Amino acid sequence: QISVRGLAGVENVTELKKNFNRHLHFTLVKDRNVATPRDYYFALAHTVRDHLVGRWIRTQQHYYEKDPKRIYYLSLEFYMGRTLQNTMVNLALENACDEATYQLGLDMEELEEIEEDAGLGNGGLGRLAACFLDSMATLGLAAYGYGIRYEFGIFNQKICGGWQMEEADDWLRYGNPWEKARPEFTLPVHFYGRVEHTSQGAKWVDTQVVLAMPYDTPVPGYRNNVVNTMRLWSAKAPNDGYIQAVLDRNLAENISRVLYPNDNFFEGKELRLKQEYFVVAATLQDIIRRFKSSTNFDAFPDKVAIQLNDTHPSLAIPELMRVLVDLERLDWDKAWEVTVKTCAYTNHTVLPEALERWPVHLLETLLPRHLQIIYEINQRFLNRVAAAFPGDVDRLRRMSLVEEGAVKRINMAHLCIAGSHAVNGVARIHSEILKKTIFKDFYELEPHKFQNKTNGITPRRWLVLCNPGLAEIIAERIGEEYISDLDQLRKLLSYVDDEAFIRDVAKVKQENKLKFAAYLEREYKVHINPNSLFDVQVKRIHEYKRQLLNCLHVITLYNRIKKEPNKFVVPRTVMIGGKAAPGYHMAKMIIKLITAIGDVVNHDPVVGDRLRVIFLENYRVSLAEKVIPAADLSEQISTAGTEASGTGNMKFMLNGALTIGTMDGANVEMAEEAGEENFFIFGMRVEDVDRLDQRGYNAQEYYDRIPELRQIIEQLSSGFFSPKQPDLFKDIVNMLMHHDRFKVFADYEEYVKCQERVSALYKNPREWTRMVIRNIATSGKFSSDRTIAQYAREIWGVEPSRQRLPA
Amino acid sequence: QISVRGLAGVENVTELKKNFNRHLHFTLVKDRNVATPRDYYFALAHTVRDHLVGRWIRTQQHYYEKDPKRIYYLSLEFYMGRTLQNTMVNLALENACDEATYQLGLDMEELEEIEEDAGLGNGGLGRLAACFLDSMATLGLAAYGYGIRYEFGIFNQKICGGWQMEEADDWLRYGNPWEKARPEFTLPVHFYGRVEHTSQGAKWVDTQVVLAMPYDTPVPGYRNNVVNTMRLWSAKAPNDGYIQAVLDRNLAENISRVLYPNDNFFEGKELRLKQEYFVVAATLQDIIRRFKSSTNFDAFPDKVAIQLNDTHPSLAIPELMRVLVDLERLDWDKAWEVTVKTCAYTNHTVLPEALERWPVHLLETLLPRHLQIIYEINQRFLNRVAAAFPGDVDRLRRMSLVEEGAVKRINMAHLCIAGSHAVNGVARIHSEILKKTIFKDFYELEPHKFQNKTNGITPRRWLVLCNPGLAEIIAERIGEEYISDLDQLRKLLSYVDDEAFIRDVAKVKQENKLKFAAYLEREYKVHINPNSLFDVQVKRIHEYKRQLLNCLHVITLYNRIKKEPNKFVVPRTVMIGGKAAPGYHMAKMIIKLITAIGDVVNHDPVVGDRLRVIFLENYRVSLAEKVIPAADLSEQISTAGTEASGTGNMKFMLNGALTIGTMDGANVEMAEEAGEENFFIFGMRVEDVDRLDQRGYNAQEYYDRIPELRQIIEQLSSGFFSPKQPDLFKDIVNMLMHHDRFKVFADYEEYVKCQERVSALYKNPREWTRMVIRNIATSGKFSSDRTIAQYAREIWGVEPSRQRLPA
Ligand SMILES: CC(C)c1ccc(/C=C/C(=O)N[C@@H]2O[C@H](CO)[C@@H](O)[C@H](O)[C@H]2O)cc1
Ligand SMILES: CC(C)c1ccc(/C=C/C(=O)N[C@@H]2O[C@H](CO)[C@@H](O)[C@H](O)[C@H]2O)cc1
Repeated sequence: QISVRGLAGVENVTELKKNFNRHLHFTLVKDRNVATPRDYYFALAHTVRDHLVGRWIRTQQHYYEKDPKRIYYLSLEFYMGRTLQNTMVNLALENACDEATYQLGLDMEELEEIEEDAGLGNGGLGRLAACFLDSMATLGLAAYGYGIRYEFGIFNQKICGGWQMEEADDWLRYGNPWEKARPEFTLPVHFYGRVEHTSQGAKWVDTQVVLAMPYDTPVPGYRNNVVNTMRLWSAKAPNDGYIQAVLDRNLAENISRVLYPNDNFFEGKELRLKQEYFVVAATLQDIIRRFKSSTNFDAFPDKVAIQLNDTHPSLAIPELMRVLVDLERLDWDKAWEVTVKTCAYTNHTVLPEALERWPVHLLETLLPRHLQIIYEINQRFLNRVAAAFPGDVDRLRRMSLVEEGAVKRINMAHLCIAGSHAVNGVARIHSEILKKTIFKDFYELEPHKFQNKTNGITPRRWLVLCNPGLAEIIAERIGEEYISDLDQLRKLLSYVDDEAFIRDVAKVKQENKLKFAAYLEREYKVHINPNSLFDVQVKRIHEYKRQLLNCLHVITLYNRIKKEPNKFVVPRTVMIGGKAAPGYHMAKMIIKLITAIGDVVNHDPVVGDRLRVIFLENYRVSLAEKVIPAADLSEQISTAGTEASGTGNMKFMLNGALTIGTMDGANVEMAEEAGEENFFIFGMRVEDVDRLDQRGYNAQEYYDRIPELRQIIEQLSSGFFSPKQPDLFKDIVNMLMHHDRFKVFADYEEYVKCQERVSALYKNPREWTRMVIRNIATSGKFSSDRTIAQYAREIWGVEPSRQRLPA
Repeated sequence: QISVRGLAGVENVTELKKNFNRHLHFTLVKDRNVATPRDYYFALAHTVRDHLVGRWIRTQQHYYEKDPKRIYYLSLEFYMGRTLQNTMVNLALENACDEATYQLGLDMEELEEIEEDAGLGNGGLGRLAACFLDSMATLGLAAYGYGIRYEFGIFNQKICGGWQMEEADDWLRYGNPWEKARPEFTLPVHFYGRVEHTSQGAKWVDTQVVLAMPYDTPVPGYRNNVVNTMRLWSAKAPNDGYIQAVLDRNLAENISRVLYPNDNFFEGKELRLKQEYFVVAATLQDIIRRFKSSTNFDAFPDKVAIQLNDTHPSLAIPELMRVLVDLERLDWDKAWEVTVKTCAYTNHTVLPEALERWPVHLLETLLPRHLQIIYEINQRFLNRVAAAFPGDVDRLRRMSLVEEGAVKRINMAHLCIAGSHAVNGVARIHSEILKKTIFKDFYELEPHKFQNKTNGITPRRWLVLCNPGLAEIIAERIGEEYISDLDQLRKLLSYVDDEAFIRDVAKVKQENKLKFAAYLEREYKVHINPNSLFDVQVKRIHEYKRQLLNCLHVITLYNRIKKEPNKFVVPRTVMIGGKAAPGYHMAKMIIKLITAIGDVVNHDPVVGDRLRVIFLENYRVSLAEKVIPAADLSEQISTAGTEASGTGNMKFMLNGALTIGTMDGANVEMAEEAGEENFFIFGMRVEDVDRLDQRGYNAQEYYDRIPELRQIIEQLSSGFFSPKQPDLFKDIVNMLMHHDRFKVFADYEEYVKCQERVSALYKNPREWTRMVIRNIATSGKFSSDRTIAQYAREIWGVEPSRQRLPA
């Protein structure tokens, strides 16, 4: 149908059809009369997967012959989503399969909806890992993603009475056709035990063994026949009264059972630490095994790069030391040199309560040898600090890996900076904040380590896959090359005054909204006006992201309509979606608030279809792929200085929404690229927030000067939104007035006024769409291909490559 | 090479080769340069499995069209062993695959050795279930095996210091290519809760739900293109603080985790009861679903037969009642009629401590509604007893389902007799003992229910598969038809005086022994004389099977050699193998005794290679397939009246060993079929054992009159076989002298004298082999095909059929 989806040749369609029917028969053990749509999905999945394996096998063969430097991306989170459509897109099979399935009397889009999300992540950090794998494959780097194969990913969110309920994400129930188990590459991981000292050095003994079993998942590059690997570890008990012994195997295997759903607040849970060492221990043995079969570890940094996705795999540093010192018998100073040259650390975390600070007593019991190595690293590091800043005893305690207090803690961020040759933030403003405030001491010691690598998203998933309409009309003007070189989108600037393009861009948006409005009714029984402005905020629920600020605006719009019912206002559908961490009470209250507002606003006949407030249930990658193309307004309204980068922001920009947001994270670079006039900026900058802290933030002040705000607080306090439970939202009002770290009231006025200007622009469709084109045309910088190319050149020391491997 | 293995056509060999290479590439994701032998096995396995599915699909289709009566075989144990060779044999693919693998430069026999045993059973009862499935498929019956998919089958036995160590049988580690998961046929099973009474009857409420997920395994008939199903259930938790909730899913899923390894002694363990209801509950919903889609349950017994393999699935009876009464609203008397007409019960158990007697308090908590139904069944049953035997109050308490005492118990055997239209023993003598003693009262009430169905073994696995040499030389004389009609073996009688046949039969035995003697050295580092008599006892270790009696003979032979070193004796290799239940102390001592005897006898230079005592480690189906063809002497020496039937006895007879044994179980029928002169019978009959009990068994009497026996006991007591621990075997001597339920000393003299006559016959090879031919020629009755044909005609009311389905 559309040209970016590839050719549908007679030969290929014929071949896909018999391979489909073969798998239905031999692999699924069904015939057409008993097969369900799930069976049809699996047959299609197995058919598409057959096209990968040849490429997968010769890609790994290729890396053995040529022996290039290998990139290892260590993360506890890989938020992959669905794999079927992505694989088809990257192999140029999308039309052929659509034609093939159509000729068997099936709708492919219906079969794609049956595939479970691989939700092995929480949000931004996990999804960045997925975009990176796609981009690394596309740029021909010999790159492996390493992580944990959780049996249960992020929980499925269900709303019940406006409250979030969590149920288990049993994503492997029906099987995963994409993974290949490799039980033959199983490796021991050690826990507990104690340290024995001998003449021939230290020895870790009396350990409990857990087995790490790898599962390989293919990662296809975009039309280059490169297929990289993602290797995920699964926990297995070794095989050495009787009944209970066998049942107790579960304790060892619990290590890979479930993803920790907490992305706001650090908790020193033993099981979480086991997960972190597990991934690190098995991965490093795998790395070394591959290096040895290419004794001279001088070359190790020329053949290996290890990227740490935050501090979650920080133990890679002392583990590498342990192996090099205890098992390989290198002297300390030489092992340390190899380690620093090998490792690099990316920070994603601003807020102090999110930083990993492990209690020493935990490391003592579980990883006694790693504690010793950490103490030794700290001592040699602080000696360098003393020598460079003699007398500065304050600097010593601040820079120490060991934090003293009631309970001693290891600061894993300090460990990472010390043992890595490079540390980077994920947006320019974030990288500056790291140098100016939280790692200032470390920056003064080793200024050369600190870099910036502004985040990006993959245009394959986040344009071609989720928005074929938009991808096609762009292709008609400028061709196909933009898909792996997103800077080419700039050529769309010369079409900003083209009447036909303006009409087509606006039509694609209108189609996407119509399709999404129908998804809402069929799957969730809610009706919305498709001619309203689609105002969307989707992301994990945290106070710093300020979903509450959105709520305040929503209530303001409602109150103005009730005050002057017969005045014209731009109709809006306001959609808010996202998961709250299970133990985060305030986040759970905010979700309840949003549904409570919906209960009042959506059933007021004076309002009509001029305002709707919908909470998007179970926000996840596959939902983002649907709602993002349908959005008009992207809400990126975090308190300045709190959102390290953001990545959702970039998804919306690439898909034809305008952004209302603060000068935070990548927003700054987004406005810079598009021009500030094509961006709805508002609120305090970083410097303003700092000025407010010195004086002291008094919320009452804003309550006293702003009557519209006073009315909203009084409605919340007195039960306007909770008639049966008048004091339901007392914690929210109380936090907003006395304990608001994120200064919601301080931005309220500028926010509400900026929102009026959005509505004004939306009243003139032509000028809205022209501003949209200017955003889409300048979104090129935010491709993960650019990001990875900078990591490659400036951190890993490998050159990218767009060239095809033989098919 | 040999003709019974089928044709190796050019077309077929070519086809198997490309399908092999296809699976290696697409399914395993390997190439020839990295593939291990395990990868090669899996490719072969997947190739052979492709030939099954077409037949599997049209077999199930066939049963839907024609709608024949369905046989459901419920067992907690299916001892299947390996599937690859069996499937090849039954599909006539054995030579073709051998030729195909040879042309790819692989040895098929080496690949067969990589397949894990499916050890989902303990011994006789579990293996009988497997033989029955094979025979049911071969006779064209619409038959389904239903059971539990244990993650861990019977433990792998390792000897360490002569002591048994158990380690977990992780048979699914590498995957099972034979099973097809059917997550779409998942069913709820209920536990706990309570009973509510209403106007519309009883209701079971507040239950915990566990999900039962079926896995289907194909069961191919012998060259008839019938492929039946074995459906095994797996436990799954439903999907409805957070971390722990997810980890606690393991508790529900523990139901299908491990096979209870205890086959001697009943233990009222809750988890075991859950296993029993789990299999019964999910299976009966599946049966009913299939019946309803063929409201009139009058026809239920004309379309369904449920066979209970011992009392382990006894709860099928009250569960069927529950469904019929509570959910379908049939009146009690009509539901009861359908239940009795549907169910049938096979007893495998003589010893009282092996009978299931569940504590009432357990049933109360776990299955409250089933307790009520059982009480009601008991009351209506005892009313019939009272009415037929008025005044006999003793009969009432004896026949009751409820046993009174300190703790009340339900007697599941009494439940089964009451709710089944047929009860059978597994050998004629066993079936008579059930009528004369343990179920005498029940026999007097309902004489028509009690039948005999003498056991059998499948000649496919137990001759053609494990003994191709012997199968071939038989085929040369009489043709191929004997393989599915074993009575034809009688035609070998006219070759008892044939010189060439005698030479060939004796040569096959000698080849089998040479092959097995080499297996011992390569895999276990033990050398043996292949010209010795191969004296073999393999079976689970129990006092009633009297491995100790064997030990006493072994020590006697040793002592006679030490006494007159230069006299000639027939050389023997004595092999004893089998597992002991983990908590069975005496069984563990006996294994230690056997290795202790080996430590003395195998390292005495005066003995030479005239006597060897080897303990066969990890006895299991695939080991039985190797050792049985190599045996000369089969030891079946249970105290008369204790071994219900035995089935190993039949395996040895079919494979050219002579039997030394008591008149117990199927031995009686084996001697009858071959003639008593062609059988080494010895010891007390059932009547003699009973005479001894009345007088009282005094072991000291035998110790006083038999000097050779006194010497053996004194050697045991004083530490002759345990120099470092002089009193190691005190429990054994003490049991033998004061607490021997099984009267080992009482048969010693006849046993030792009978063993001398065996040695005498073995000195004349020609006459040994002629006696062997007379055994093999009369082993036809002991085919499971005959057994199943009798179950079919006399219990299930279906006619067998040897006719082929279309290929
Ligand atoms: C509790 C602790 C172990 C923890 C676990 C997960 C997280 C997750 C952090 C995360 O997702 N950070 C986001 O990373 C994105 C990619 O760099 C950024 O766009 C986003 O601004 C940042 O919040 C944080 C702390
Ligand atoms: C502990 C209780 C639940 C229990 C569990 C398993 C068993 C196993 C019994 C068994 O294997 N019996 C054997 O059945 C064979 C086939 O009928 C007979 O040949 C054999 O003589 C009999 O012991 C017994 C009791």
